Amino acid sequence: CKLCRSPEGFGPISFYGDFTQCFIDGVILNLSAIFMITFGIRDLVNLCKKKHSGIKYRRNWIIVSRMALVLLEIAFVSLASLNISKEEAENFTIVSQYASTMLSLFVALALHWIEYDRSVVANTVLLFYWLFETFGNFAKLINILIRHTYEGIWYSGQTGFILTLFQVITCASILLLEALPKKPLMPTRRKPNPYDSANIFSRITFSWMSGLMKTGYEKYLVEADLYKLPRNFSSEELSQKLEKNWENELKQKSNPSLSWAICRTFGSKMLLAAFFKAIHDVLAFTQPQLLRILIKFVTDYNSERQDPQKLPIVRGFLIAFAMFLVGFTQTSVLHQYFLNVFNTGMYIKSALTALIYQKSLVLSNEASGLSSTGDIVNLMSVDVQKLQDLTQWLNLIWSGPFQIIICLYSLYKLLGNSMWVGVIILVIMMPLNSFLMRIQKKLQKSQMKYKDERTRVISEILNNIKSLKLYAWEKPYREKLEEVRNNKELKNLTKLGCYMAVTSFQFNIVPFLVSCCTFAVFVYTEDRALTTDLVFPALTLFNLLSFPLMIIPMVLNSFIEASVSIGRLFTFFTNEELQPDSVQRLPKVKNIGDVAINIGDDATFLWQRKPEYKVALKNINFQAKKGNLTCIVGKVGSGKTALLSCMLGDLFRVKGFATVHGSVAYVSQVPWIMNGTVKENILFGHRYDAEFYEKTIKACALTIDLAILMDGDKTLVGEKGISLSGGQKARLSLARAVYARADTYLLDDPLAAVDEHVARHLIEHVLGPNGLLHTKTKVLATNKVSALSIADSIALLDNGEITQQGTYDEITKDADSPLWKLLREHREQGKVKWNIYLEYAKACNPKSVCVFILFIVISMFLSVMGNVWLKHWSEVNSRYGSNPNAARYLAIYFALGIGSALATLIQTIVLWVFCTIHASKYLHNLMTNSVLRAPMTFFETTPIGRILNRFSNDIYKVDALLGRTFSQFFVNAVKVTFTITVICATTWQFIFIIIPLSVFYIYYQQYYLRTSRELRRLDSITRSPIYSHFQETLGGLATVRGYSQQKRFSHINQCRIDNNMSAFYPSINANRWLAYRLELIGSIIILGAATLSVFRLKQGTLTAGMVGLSLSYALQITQTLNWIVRMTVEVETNIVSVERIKEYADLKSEAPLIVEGHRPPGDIKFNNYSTRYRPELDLVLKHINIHIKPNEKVGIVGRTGAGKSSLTLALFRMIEASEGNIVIDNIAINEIGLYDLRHKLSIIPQDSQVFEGTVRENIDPINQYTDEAIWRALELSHLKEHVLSMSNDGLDAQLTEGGGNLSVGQRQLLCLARAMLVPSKILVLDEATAAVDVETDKVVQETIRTAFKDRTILTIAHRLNTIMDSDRIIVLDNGKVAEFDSPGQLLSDNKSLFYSLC
Repeated sequence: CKLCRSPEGFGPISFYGDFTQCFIDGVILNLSAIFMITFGIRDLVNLCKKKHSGIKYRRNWIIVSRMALVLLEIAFVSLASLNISKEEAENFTIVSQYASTMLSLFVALALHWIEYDRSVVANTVLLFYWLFETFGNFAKLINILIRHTYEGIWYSGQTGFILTLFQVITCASILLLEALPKKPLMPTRRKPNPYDSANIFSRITFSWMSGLMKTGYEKYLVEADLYKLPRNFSSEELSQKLEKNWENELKQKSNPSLSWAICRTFGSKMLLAAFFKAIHDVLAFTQPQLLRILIKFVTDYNSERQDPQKLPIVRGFLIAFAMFLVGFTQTSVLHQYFLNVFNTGMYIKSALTALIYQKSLVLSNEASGLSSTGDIVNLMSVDVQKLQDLTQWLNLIWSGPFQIIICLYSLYKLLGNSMWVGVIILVIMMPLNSFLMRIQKKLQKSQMKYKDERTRVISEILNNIKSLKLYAWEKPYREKLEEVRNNKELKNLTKLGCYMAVTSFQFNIVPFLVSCCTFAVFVYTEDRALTTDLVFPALTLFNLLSFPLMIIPMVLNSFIEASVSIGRLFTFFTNEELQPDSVQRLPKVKNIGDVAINIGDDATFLWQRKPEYKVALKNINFQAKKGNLTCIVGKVGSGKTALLSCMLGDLFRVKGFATVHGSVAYVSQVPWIMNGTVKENILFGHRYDAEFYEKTIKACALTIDLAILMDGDKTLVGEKGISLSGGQKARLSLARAVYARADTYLLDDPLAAVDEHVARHLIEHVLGPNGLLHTKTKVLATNKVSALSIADSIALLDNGEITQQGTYDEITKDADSPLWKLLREHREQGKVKWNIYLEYAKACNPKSVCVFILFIVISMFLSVMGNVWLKHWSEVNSRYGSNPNAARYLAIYFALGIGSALATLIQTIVLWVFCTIHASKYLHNLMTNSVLRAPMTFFETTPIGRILNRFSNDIYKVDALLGRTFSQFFVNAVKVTFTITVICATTWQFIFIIIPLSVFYIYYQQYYLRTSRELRRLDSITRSPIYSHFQETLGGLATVRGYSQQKRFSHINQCRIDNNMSAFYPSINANRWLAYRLELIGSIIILGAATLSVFRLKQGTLTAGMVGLSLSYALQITQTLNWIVRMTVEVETNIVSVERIKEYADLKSEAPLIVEGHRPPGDIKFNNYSTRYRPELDLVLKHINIHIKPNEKVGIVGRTGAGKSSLTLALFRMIEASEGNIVIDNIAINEIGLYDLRHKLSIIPQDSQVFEGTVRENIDPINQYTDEAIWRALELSHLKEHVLSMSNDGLDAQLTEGGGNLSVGQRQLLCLARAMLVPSKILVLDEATAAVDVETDKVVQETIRTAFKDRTILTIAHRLNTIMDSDRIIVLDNGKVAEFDSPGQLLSDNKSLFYSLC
């Protein structure tokens, strides 16, 4: 039996809404006290036990004030015990309460002192103890006050009431004085994370993000602003933990399993997250039950009040407050669950992204080559990502069914057996919905495929725009591009939009249709009346049920993907190691020459065992002296690289002992270059020491290349090393080696890939005995006699066997065949660019967008009227005892629901067809109309990479994602507008709540809009360097172990991961901070709506339907608010795409293609002509006045830096005249249409180009030249046999794009074919210093005559050999000019500058 004495037993909830006095005293204030006893003593001992004396804080007013309040509340509890004894204190609960509370207060008395001395964070246990004291004592105050105001009598007397009021005041004051104060300590690198100092309420409410959010709002963020990771997130510690557990799995268990390794390491946090998810589920499904209880209460009370122990109107207020407490606790526990799952996600990425790299540095060479570099890079750019994203969804494998089981139970409970119709409809939809997910994916991948197609077309067009513009091929390739786009890509996009509208229709109908069918079957099978307390809680429960059944299949999909990824990682970590004993290693030897620096005792070295045991380097005796050069010789691929690798350890020793002394340096067969500064590729982590740095760089004979380089050694080796070339690279690698001053040098053809002059330079400064490195051993593999002359010892190997070994004299005496032969924006946060939104609304038809919004409004209006009709129907069914006109009411409800569904279908169709696709088409046509139409200055100044990004990455987003982002934003904005409208209509004085909440909501969504955008950008920036670093390390994996620098490289990877987590942890915690603020705003809206509804009830003018409807709507604000804020962040992140498109679309352009001065279908004369290659540059041509007659085969010469190259651009107006002009046979170019000029003239480019597809379009794409003429041109250039052999199609033969499918001279002949094919009255020629084969070169030099016997020829050429045949010569001098007859006449006058070379 209950061991208490009170009319209101332990029953937690009294007849009135609030807790029974026995529950408050017996359970709440007793458990708080017992919690405080246990955990408070635990913390007391812990703080005393953890450290004998910690860095103390100033005992400022704070500590003394909270101390005083503890004493005050102790006084009040003592006074309560004194006061209540007489008033039947035999009721055990009161005495238990005061005993426990007195003991608890003493323990807190102590613990505040101890925490203030010993702990930085305001202790968790005191914050929660005082939260429960304030809560319990507030419950007691409310209980007393309710009993007073209802039953007329104070159950603890006037004194007990006021004393409890003081207890509540003291508890609240002490709780705030605990949580709020910052704590005085009375005592560059990024400041410590606030998550370490945040007390438990700050951890719950993520208010420790408020400082970062303020900074992100006030200014742009950079890695100087992001706080360091909190303690335990360092990739090194995470990787060590996971690696210890993984090693335990590998060695202590017979069947190791990486999945259990990860569980053993990071399972505790996921289990806690699962607990919080369970509590969240329970709360999410109690809240609809409180809605049902509130509606049932309202109808009971209203019926009684119209027309003993009548219900109290305080139960309505307590139920509204219960709704608020459930909302608040739900959001707190939910975001703790999210915090823990994402912390485990970042752990698993950091722990694995580092452990993969540490494994990579240990992989055997065989295995590393077996795996593709791209594969292994994916192994942590995708596979580890899957594991990270698996954690987010891991807990739904049980919270999925768990959130379904209790939802089905609740629906059965309240709505009866008919529920099964709704469950059946959702289940039936699940296959269909998943099938549409597959179809959406298929169409989206097709869209990405066509995006890649268009990206390739744009890539060629932009890359060789110079030529394309030069021939005037702008319009034909524009037509090609727009054909591809319009037909293949946008038709696919309309298909995607149609099925997107279908999926939106399903998404909107199914939650409606479930409820409609369930109410139908309920009405037509159940004898009960469909009361308004059954309709609305059922509707909320179906809305909740939507999500688990929506998500579970996607969870299983992510689960199978994660399982495959764990499989890949497991096969990786088990991948074969290099054996650490392949070569034993010893320190350096102090002496010189005498000692063997490295040894091989008849040892054998297999490349691998298990993939293939058969191949090995044979049993070799080998030696190398200290302070000498030992050289290795032999044919290519015979084992030189293997021998060197052996002392590098990449080969697998099986027999004989091998040893090497001291630190080593390695130069690979191909010199590895790591992206970064050239100075960095020299230093390679070794400290900068000038007097040796410049000596070394000189010795490596590339100071000339530093002089050529724009920024010298400070120049950045381009992404993936594209900036340098092999000649520089070999020298640079050897420079790294020498600068290391390694105790040994293993050199695999360090000097073979460069000219003999450079080789001799390196020999005489580095390798020769006089060289700066004489005291350091060299084991140099090569065959060049110059190098061999330095060798103190040599060995020749064939097929993995050293044929002979000895010094140079012995090699000489051997008389062997080879032996004899050998011997962006400022960081002030400027407001959003509304003008770009207007531009987009103009790209979408500005009336189509309004039709879109109109149909969104109709959809949501018809959903609201669906619920209002449901309210009317339920009020009728409650007025009557049974369902009076099921057919009528249900049919109208179905009509309204299908009205909403059709409104949404029209919404999405109008969006995708009229609005978004129209804008995409318009913007792309505008952008291509501008870019291709832009002058050559644009392309010279701007990176082709970025210009191509605008077309591939950027306009794709405006195509596909911006439209849906706007649609989600407006759907949810209208949804919330109508939800607020419904709640206000139910309680007009809700406006005074929504306005303050609206201000707070704008405040938070704005802070988040700026800071989450910045942190997402900054995470994106910091992400890639991890993968790029990994791929370069894979490429250079040999050298890294070479120098024995795996330590530094591993540490660089760790600090490449920690940077990412510094960028990420704030991002996801930003999501948490926003979501907490918005879910608490939602909880306050629930409280406002429910309490104002109860007030209207007390006024007696509330009907249960109104409260049911208003709250059934207010419950889903909690999610629609957060979803609006996510969509507004996303739309700001995308609309910058339209900004980037517009910035190109309006580019200033060259003169019009066409103008009245047409060429009706020839000789030329310059007239004081001048121009500059760049508008800010000085004139490259000045006062040019040359006259050329119609047939003269003119050539031109000039200084290397002269405008000789720039002339051709100047003639075709690619660079516009500064003053003067060029006149043609009868007309001046400055008023000729550019297309007319450009194509009536003819040209062969400075360098040729290749387009994808057939040669027909590379000779005549516009097809204005007849097939017979094309065939004749192929004859004249005799490419004909070549194209016919390439494919039977001959002149229409297919051609591969971008590859080395053709040697230069044949491309030049194809260009000449274009030239002779076009009927032209001028023909300009060009040629540039390049690796042209002399054969095809002379073929060109003779066929150029055959092209036009009579046409004027402006032969630009760097090859005077090409120029000498010219009949007239122009000499250009940095804008100055001289003109002459043929070169013989020119040189007959003076010893010309060029004649000096000739």
